[PDB]
Amino acid sequence: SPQLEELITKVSKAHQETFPSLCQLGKYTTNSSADHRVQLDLGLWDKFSELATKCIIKIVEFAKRLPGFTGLSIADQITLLKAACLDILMLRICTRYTPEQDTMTFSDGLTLNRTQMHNAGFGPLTDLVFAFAGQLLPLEMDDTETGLLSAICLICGDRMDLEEPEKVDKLQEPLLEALRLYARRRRPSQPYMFPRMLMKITDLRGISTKGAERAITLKMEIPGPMPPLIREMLE
Ligand SMILES: CCCCCCCCCCCCO[C@H]1O[C@H](CO)[C@@H](O[C@H]2O[C@H](CO)[C@@H](O)[C@H](O)[C@H]2O)[C@H](O)[C@H]1O
Ligand SMILES: CC1(C)CCC(C)(C)c2cc(/C(=N/O)c3ccc4cc(C(=O)O)ccc4c3)ccc21
Repeated sequence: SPQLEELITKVSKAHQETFPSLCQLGKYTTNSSADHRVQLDLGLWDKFSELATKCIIKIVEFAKRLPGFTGLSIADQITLLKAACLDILMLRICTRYTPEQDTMTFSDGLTLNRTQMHNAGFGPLTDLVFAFAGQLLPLEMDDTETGLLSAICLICGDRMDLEEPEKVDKLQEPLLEALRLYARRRRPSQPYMFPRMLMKITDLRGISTKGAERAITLKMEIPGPMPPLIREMLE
């Protein structure tokens, strides 16, 4: 119980210090390809891919702040990050959804409308990602819950090629305990919030599967290779 409370605060702070909240960021816009969908706008892809690389690095930084993660083998650390990074990217961008304006906001404040998200690279995946974001809103998750859910997504023992899956399982246990404790304490009249949050992990895995399929077609549309940390994530 004191150790669990410290875990909650450590994970929450790790998330916040690697992921500014929508409220914190000074939004700015772009007028590129803003009113009609096109196969790909290469100026938007260049900016989007740069922001994706930066957030991958931030997710690695987050991961290394999770209690016990750096006690896993370096191979297992890398396997877990490769398996979960796109899931966590998807959760992160969808927490930055502003429904009144139909926009998502990146960590430098760049705020793209739905058509621009399409044109930056999401392409035919755009509306499914926005629908996931829309169905995240009624859970009204806070930053602590987003951070814990992210940690649960990452630290999971089912990933292929783990050396020490039991060790990974044991690290996940307190994160699950922490999320349930926190969520019920914050909103005791809404006891389905914890199971709803865990079911979002399945949704995220589905959308990340679709994102990996989109990466294959996108590669045929861009003038060079994808950035190297994106390629690490996709392998
Ligand atoms: C999921 C696919 C990835 C698989 C795992 C492999 C990725 C490994 C990433 C390690 C990143 C290297 O980290 C090293 O270089 C980064 C880039 O110059 C630095 O990153 C630093 O600057 C970045 C801006 O560029 C900031 O967002 C980081 O917060 C800051 O720490 C690190 O402080 C340094 O520790
Ligand atoms: C593999 C590749 C390149 C191509 C396929 C698609 C388009 C599905 C894709 C999507 C993402 C992505 N999906 O949400 C994402 C991107 C930037 C993000 C930036 C931030 C941020 O600044 O705080 C937060 C979340 C982000 C989340 C990343 C890579 C890719």
